[PDB]
Amino acid sequence: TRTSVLADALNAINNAEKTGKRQVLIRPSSKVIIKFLQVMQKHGYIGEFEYIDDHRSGKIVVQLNGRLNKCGVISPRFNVKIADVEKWTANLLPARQFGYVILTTSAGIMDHEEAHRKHVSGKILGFVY
Amino acid sequence: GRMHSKGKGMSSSAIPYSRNAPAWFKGSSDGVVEQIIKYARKGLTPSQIGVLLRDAHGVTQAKVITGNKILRILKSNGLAPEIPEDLYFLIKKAVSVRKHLERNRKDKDAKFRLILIESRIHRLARYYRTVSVLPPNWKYESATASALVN
Amino acid sequence: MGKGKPRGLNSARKLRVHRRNNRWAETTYKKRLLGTAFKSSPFGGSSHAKGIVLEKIGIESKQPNSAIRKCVRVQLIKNGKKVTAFVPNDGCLNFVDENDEVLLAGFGRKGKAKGDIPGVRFKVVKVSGVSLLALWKEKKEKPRS
RNA sequence: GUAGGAUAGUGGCCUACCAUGGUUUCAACGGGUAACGGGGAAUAAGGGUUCGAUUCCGGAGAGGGAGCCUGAGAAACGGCUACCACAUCCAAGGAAGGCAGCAGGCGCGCAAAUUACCCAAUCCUAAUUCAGGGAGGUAGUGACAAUAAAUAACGAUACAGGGCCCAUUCGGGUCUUGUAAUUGGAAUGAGUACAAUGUAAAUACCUUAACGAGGAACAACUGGAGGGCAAGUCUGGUGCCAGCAGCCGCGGUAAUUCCAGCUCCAGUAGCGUAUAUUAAAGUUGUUGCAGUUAAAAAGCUCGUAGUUGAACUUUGGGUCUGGUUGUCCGGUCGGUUUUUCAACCGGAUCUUUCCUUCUGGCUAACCUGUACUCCUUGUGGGUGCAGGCGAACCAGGACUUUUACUUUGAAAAAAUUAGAGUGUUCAAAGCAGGCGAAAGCUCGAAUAUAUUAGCAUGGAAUAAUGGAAUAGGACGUUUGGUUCUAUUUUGUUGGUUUCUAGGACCAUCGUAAUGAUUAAUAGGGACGGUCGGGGGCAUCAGUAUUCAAUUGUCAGAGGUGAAAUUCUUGGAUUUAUUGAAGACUAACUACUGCGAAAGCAUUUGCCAAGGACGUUUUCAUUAAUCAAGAACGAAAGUUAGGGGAUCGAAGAUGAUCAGAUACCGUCGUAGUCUUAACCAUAAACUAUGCCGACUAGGGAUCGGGUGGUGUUUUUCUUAUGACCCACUCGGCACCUUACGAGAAAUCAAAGUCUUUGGGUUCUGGGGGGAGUAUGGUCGCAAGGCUGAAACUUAAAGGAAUUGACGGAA
RNA sequence: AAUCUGGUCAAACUUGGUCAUUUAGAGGAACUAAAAGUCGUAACAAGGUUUCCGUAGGUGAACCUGCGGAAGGAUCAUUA
Ligand SMILES: [Mg+2]
Ligand SMILES: [Mg+2]
Ligand SMILES: [Mg+2]
Ligand SMILES: [Mg+2]
Ligand SMILES: [Mg+2]
Ligand SMILES: [Mg+2]
Ligand SMILES: [Mg+2]
Ligand SMILES: [Mg+2]
Ligand SMILES: [Mg+2]
Ligand SMILES: [Mg+2]
Ligand SMILES: [Mg+2]
Ligand SMILES: [Mg+2]
Ligand SMILES: [Mg+2]
Ligand SMILES: [Mg+2]
Ligand SMILES: [Mg+2]
Ligand SMILES: [Mg+2]
Ligand SMILES: [Mg+2]
Ligand SMILES: [Mg+2]
Ligand SMILES: [Mg+2]
Ligand SMILES: [Mg+2]
Ligand SMILES: [Mg+2]
Ligand SMILES: [Mg+2]
Ligand SMILES: [Mg+2]
Ligand SMILES: [Mg+2]
Ligand SMILES: [Mg+2]
Ligand SMILES: [Mg+2]
Ligand SMILES: [Mg+2]
Ligand SMILES: [Mg+2]
Ligand SMILES: [Mg+2]
Ligand SMILES: [Mg+2]
Ligand SMILES: [Mg+2]
Ligand SMILES: [Mg+2]
Ligand SMILES: [Mg+2]
Ligand SMILES: [Mg+2]
Ligand SMILES: [Mg+2]
Ligand SMILES: [Mg+2]
Ligand SMILES: [Mg+2]
Ligand SMILES: [Mg+2]
Ligand SMILES: [Mg+2]
Ligand SMILES: [Mg+2]
Ligand SMILES: [Mg+2]
Ligand SMILES: [Mg+2]
Ligand SMILES: [Mg+2]
Repeated sequence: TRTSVLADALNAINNAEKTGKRQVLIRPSSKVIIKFLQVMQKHGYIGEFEYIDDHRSGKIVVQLNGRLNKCGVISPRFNVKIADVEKWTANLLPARQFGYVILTTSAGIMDHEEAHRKHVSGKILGFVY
Repeated sequence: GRMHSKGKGMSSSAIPYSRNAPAWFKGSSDGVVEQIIKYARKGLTPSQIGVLLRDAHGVTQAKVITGNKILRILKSNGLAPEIPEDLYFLIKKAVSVRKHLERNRKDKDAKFRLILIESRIHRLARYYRTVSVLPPNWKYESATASALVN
Repeated sequence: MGKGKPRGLNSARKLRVHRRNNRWAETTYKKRLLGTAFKSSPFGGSSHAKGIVLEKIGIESKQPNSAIRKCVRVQLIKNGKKVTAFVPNDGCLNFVDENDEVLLAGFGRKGKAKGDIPGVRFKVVKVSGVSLLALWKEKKEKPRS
């Protein structure tokens, strides 16, 4: 089966980056995926991206900037209790300074810093450094 | 990538972009429905009916022209069989396999195939039960399977 | 590759079970569990044991280095089992004598042999209430016979 | 369950009668624990792992098990009664006992203190200021553990190192450092000791007088001195010894490793050894390992649990309005208040938008306008009440899709831990202290953690769940009804029926945009032409061997590994026609095809099934992998049947070699082959689990399917067929760089892994002992599945590199 | 008050039965260690019959030999 569509997409993106492609084609194209992409854009890791309407599920194209290094996805969507966020960041991200840990929460799909600012955490999706 | 075999093909029907009607290809929805009903009465299964519609007449999909599918339409009318079509087919196949086995005691591959078919049927049956079409506490197996079939 | 172990968010019990199962390949863990020290291991899973010197026995060493290693056949008091204890430093065996009480210790290897002395697992420490090293030194003297 | 009985009371607690339940792979039940539970302890990046007899909280027990008195409270044991086990005292008739209180003894053991002093404190009990208290404190022993630190310091003279005024050679040495049993002045408390302090009394501490340091003491040990690993290629004694050595190892007459001196290192009032245990161990892995070959992918597929599982439903814009730090000056007496500005976090709203809705209480407010004006020429400003904005709160309905997740909160005893304050002289600590006139006053005794479960609230992303598809659906000016229920007044009771206001339930009328998301390059199923050494049953060939028949021809033919044995001649062999039997099914035959693997190649037929494909067909989550269990499963073997040609484990037998029941050789029971039962194993090997996705070129090659005024077939156009070429999807298959990998062989997967997480099953944790012992279980057996430890050992392996070698080329 | 009729709780005992853990134990049959024993030369070089694996049968010991399989093979090779 096609489990974690988002994860697959992320993997594809990573592969593309490794190759030195300037853009990616993604099949399934979810809400979560879209959110992630938006977040990335906000941060400054991704160019344009466009949702094709296959009169069906979806189909995204992402413009890679050459800035992404890894665009990871942590596997089961672990339940993060605000203090554990720091730990997670330490585990995943290079440096206290930079990078993000994209985690869904009540407020919306946001990065770790954003969540902290809000004062609202939840379940992790991925990361970007 | 296929349920039972290790053959991972994509022999598949594409479907067109427009959910709306393919303009020129005319007729009427009501007429189509009537035709479907007639087919059902005659004995054609939903898939078969659909195929018929496709082949000679100007229908592409019922989903497009009517809005409704075919099975749903049949149900509305009062024409969908007690056992859903695919399931029925599977049962028939199983029965056939059993018969073959009976005829020829020594046949291992055949037996295996039969077993597989049975398993498939069971799965399907379970699914149906979960849905609520076939009533619960009911196994569609082998001895009574034949009876069910005919 | 998902890599063997179940990565689901509710796959925890299974994981635990697997871990438990694995634990029985780890030797130390197994020993701890089954009480191999408490059921075997001449000592009672203890540091030391007092034992009676049944006889002085020179044991021929393993290989490379060739020599006789002046051991003692000791009978442990608490259990009644019979073991062989190497006796350290020059002489020492004379000091130990015969039919004396002798406080043994493990040789070092958590059981097992100690280098070259084959079938030998214990240092004699004290002979009839002194200390072998001390005796060797002559910092302390023996309490007569 | 019903009823009783009992109990302080609930209750199968017990009794009677009835029912057949109850728990369980989300491990019930059983077994083990060298298991009392928790607070906590050790370790310490994060995650962890181990320990918790033991100062606090609970629980048990008083040699064992039982029973009970008294009592508010005991199934008490410093109460009793019994029995068992142990034991005392005896004039033998009989009595008394219970340290797992304290002290102490034995006993056991590697392993643990005084038969001391007292209620002064701490608290406790009573008839109770007053007594008692082995609870408790006080010492004693005490290197359990922890904290603080003496074991000379400063001189001078006497011999050497370093700066140097200058270096014709010196040297003063004007300036600074180290060495000498010189010597000299100055302390010191470790010891002792009047005193005074302490104290219940004492000790000891802190405080003091007095004596007490000069190598002879008022004396530091332990381990090591090749490496790991800080430090001796010093000297002798030794000479495979004796010994050290965790491991590596040292020892065989030149030991830097043994045994002594000196030196020297390390740690230091401590340091070693032993066993545990934690770290190191990503050598138990969730974070975070391995499985092509190092240990590791079940031979294969099926499959319930479990674990997981495609995308789709409210997005976006405006309009104000609270903050919160940087800014703009300090507007100020190093601190404070706005603006020019900011990002950031909210709140209200409006956007086709409800945030749960009403029956009523309070309608705060003006949406107001009833008299219109206290009044700068005014819409600056409010005495003011009929219609009425309700969010400003309640206090009751109605009924909530339900979770998980996360938020802040309330609760998670103190000690511990983290941690603020503070001069125990310092600290380990401790909860103290601090400041006056020093007549009284005065700060403290914080805060944070603990995330398991429950409670509380906000959030609505993520993940599930739910709803209207016989709409028995939703609403409501429905209009009928049906069943109610039922209080309030008719004086108050018992009615009956109303008006009526609240249930509930079938009608019919209306209202609305009336109600199904996709149809996953997910999956199933139909359809279509196909494909195949896929399976079963049925026949055909070649035959080929063998025996036999008839047929012919007269010395040998078989066999050989170099060589032999071995057989017939009364033509064996050889030549030619047959027959019987059961085998097998070449050539075809390939980096070819099918099958879940095992496996499957002559014929035709039959019998079903199957992938790929094509499909504007159909269902709509049926899906992925799997411990229980299931289906198959090479060969051999097995039982039981048929055959048996050859080869051919057994066995005969002929050579060879020191020998050789071994090859080689000749023969050749069992089988081999088959049919009916089993068995369930393999280098069942791609030594590569499955599903999924993505990353780099190339040609082919099989099976489908498109397009080519292409070519040929030729029966004139043909139309099939068969190619050519291009693309297309599909399984049994090369080259380079690898940036991806990998220990490397190599790998386009064995890649997208310390930049560690797509979804799952299974397996492995040094080698051996051992696939053994044992028990299970499965079998006719042989064996299979399952599966130890003791003990042993420093390597076992892998990959390659150079060699050496090989009756390899 | 002794005394006493029935219950009830029930220690324990007697003789059996049973599970666990211990522990004597003649003999057996193993495995491990050790440096110099005996008969072979199985494997490693095509190790002098290529190795294995499964399986039967045999043997004095390696082992042999059927059958099927594997190459970790002693071959990624024969075109027409
Ligand atoms: Mg596929
Ligand atoms: Mg499957
Ligand atoms: Mg030697
Ligand atoms: Mg009752
Ligand atoms: Mg415990
Ligand atoms: Mg216990
Ligand atoms: Mg405890
Ligand atoms: Mg104990
Ligand atoms: Mg207690
Ligand atoms: Mg006792
Ligand atoms: Mg008692
Ligand atoms: Mg007592
Ligand atoms: Mg008491
Ligand atoms: Mg005592
Ligand atoms: Mg002690
Ligand atoms: Mg006490
Ligand atoms: Mg003392
Ligand atoms: Mg001092
Ligand atoms: Mg020393
Ligand atoms: Mg030494
Ligand atoms: Mg030395
Ligand atoms: Mg060194
Ligand atoms: Mg020497
Ligand atoms: Mg560990
Ligand atoms: Mg490992
Ligand atoms: Mg392996
Ligand atoms: Mg295998
Ligand atoms: Mg196997
Ligand atoms: Mg989803
Ligand atoms: Mg602290
Ligand atoms: Mg013959
Ligand atoms: Mg073919
Ligand atoms: Mg053929
Ligand atoms: Mg199984
Ligand atoms: Mg066979
Ligand atoms: Mg032969
Ligand atoms: Mg012979
Ligand atoms: Mg092992
Ligand atoms: Mg009685
Ligand atoms: Mg050869
Ligand atoms: Mg050999
Ligand atoms: Mg050989
Ligand atoms: Mg033999």
